[PDB]
Amino acid sequence: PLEPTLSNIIEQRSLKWIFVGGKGGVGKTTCSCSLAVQLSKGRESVLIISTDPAHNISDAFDQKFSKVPTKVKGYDNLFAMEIDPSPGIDEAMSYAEVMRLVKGMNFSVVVFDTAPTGHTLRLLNFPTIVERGLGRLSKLEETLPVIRSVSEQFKDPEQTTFICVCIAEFLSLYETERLIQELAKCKIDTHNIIVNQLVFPDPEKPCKMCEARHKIQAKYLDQMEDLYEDFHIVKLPLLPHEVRGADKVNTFSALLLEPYKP
Amino acid sequence: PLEPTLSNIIEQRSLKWIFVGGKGGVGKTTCSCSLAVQLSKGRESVLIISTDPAHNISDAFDQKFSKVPTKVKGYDNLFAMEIDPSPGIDEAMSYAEVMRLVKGMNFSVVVFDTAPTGHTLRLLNFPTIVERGLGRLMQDQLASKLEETLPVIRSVSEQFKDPEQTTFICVCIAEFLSLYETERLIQELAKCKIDTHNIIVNQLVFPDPEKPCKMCEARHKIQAKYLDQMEDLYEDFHIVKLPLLPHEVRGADKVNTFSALLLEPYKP
Amino acid sequence: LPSFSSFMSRVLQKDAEQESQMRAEIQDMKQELSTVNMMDEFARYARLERKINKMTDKLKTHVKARTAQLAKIKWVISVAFYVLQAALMISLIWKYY
Amino acid sequence: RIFRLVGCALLALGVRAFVCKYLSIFAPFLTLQLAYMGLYKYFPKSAEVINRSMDTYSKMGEVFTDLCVYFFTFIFCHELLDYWAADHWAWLLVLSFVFGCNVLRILLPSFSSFMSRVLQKDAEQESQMRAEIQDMKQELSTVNMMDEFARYARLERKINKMTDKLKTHVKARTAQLAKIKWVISVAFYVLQAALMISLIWKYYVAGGVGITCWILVCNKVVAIVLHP
Ligand SMILES: [Zn+2]
Repeated sequence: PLEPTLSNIIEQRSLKWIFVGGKGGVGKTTCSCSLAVQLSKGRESVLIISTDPAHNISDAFDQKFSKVPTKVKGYDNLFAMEIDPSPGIDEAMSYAEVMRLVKGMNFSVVVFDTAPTGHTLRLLNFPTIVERGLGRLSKLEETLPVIRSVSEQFKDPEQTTFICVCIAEFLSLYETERLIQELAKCKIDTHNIIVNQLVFPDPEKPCKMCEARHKIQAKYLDQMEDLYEDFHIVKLPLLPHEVRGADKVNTFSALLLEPYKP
Repeated sequence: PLEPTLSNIIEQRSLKWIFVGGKGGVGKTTCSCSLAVQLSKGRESVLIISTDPAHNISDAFDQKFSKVPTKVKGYDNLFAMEIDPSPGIDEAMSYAEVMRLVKGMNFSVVVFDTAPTGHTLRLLNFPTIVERGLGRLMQDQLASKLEETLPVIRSVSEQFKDPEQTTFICVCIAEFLSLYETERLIQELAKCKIDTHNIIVNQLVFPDPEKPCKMCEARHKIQAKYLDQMEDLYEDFHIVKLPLLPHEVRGADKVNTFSALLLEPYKP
Repeated sequence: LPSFSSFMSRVLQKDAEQESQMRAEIQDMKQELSTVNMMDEFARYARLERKINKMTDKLKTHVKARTAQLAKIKWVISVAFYVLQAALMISLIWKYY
Repeated sequence: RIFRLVGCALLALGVRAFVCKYLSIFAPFLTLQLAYMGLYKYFPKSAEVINRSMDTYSKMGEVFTDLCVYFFTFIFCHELLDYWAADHWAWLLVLSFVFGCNVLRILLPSFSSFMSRVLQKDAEQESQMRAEIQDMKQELSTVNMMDEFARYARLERKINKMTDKLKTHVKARTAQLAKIKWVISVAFYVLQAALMISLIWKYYVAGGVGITCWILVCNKVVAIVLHP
């Protein structure tokens, strides 16, 4: 059945690329920064990269950033960055410049935060196809290796991995199913489905809606287990609206090592 | 501003097809049941249909049904129906069969409960295509069957594109993904030129300070924001909110309470 | 053309049996699916779509490859046709000489 | 592959140099010995019925080229001697003939480009249409969802609308010009067939097949070399 701890993802060196995904009202920025803060301890230096146009990393970390990767206040190895720049050639060259500047820093683990619609690495595969046709008939050559390199980097099931993130609602469940199949189709690897916004009530609260939803969500969570015994599961209870900020991030990330006990 | 009640539907006398749709965990079957129980009162006779595989009508009524209309105890006009089989010629034949039987026996209004995966109105486009083909191809029992379908199919088609006798009720929940879904759905419907005036919402919590519970206000604010941006973006279409019900009563009683709340404007 | 089509079909009967039985069961379980609740059985339901996808895509790509070799047999019969024009050509050649 | 071809080109040059000298009665035998040289050379460098068929077509094409090339070698060592009647003009004229026929089969793209007389008035409109749709989507990109779905959907429906308008316009134009080019193509096509039947009646068996050889076995190769 496995264990509800991300021990595998922490206890591995060969990983260099971690991708977090998932639609719905999910705190993708929160769990991204969470995994990053925990991963940093064991690792040497971690470079967070956003793609969501909401830039919630700024919100959660209370500092301003830009296209330059910079340090992070109140920390030592933490490194942040974000690029909204994430016919068909100038996008590929911008992305090539991005990945070059990445390899220059050569950070051990570059964790991403994909945006609301899909995955950014499905897109990258398009330029090569058209590029080969164009060759059939300069900069494109130089560009080629810096790309085939990361293409192997990604196709490797040992150096990169996916972590989808879901809520306990049937729509999101079916969507995440479709996502997992699309991934396994496109030959990536994956081992992790974080769940999120988990209520945990107790008899001290006589609220009845809190028990109606409780049973519903419970039942769903168990049907969830049945269909994913292969993959790991990460229970992650919903936090009060009380604490928001570094306080939250620290506390929340603490959960990703020991199982939650209410 | 625009009335939060379903007065137009309840009051209109030319309605013949009232579709109900909308993906998610919503109890669309229950909502349609309530709409039917209310519509029957003023009107003469209402015939429900169903297409969902869960046959929720069964658990909601404690009665068995089949492929034939049937009266339900405690009601003199509500008749239940369900169709689990619901080539192309024989598909049209089965659909024409249901249409003729549903419509012939003096039925003023027909209510649908579409399934949560796909859409069957657009189907009619396939027939009319074939019709053009049939004349163009020329220029036994199958020819007679085709003759008995195309006029009927084309006749039943105009009541649907007609914005005064066909009406769609989408239903969504106050959450992003479902909101976006019912958005794309409204847009695709308006593209296919089908009338629509009503967006029921569902599973609405309504807390009070008597409950020191914190999640009941966290979700509350969430629901507020979403419901209000929704109003802003759908001020035209009527919005008729429905409160969440506790789990104590399930059955006719919840049906008649939802019915009352849909008739009269809700206020806690 | 008709004769050759008859022969190809009569050899390809193995394909015409297997593809038939497969799609047949495919719809059998698709209907089964249609009789499966989307709230209390989603797990098994998901196993069923995954099965359908694997079966379909694999045999389908197999079909692409089969039709590829089939169009290669149309190109060898087109070579045969070009040999029949060379034939009638030498026929008029001898009609003269 | 190209090197063996230029090798048979130097073979052709040697054939022009000495075959007409007619040192001995050996023309066809030397033809087929030079052909054996390359035929054998192929092997060092290099189901069952399928393998044969692919080769047969390749060899037939090449031999047909080489064999008539040997005939051209009698047409040039003696053209200079002419300078040292009506027949040599009759050979020269079919050069012009086939230059014209193939510059028109390459002129067909010129008609494609000539469609731009009306495609300019089409392009101005369609291009402005694009300009608006692209800037609208670029501004859309800078919009969030959770707190701005209203504006999101507003722009989405606006774009999608103008978008479908544009697709329809472009499809109509393309699906119109396409038939235009099809018909003008069949038109000049039957006009070159008319020119062929015209020359055929102008020269109204060996001569006809020879003409076909000069107009195809050589010209098509020249075309695949200069404008592949
Ligand atoms: Zn509560």
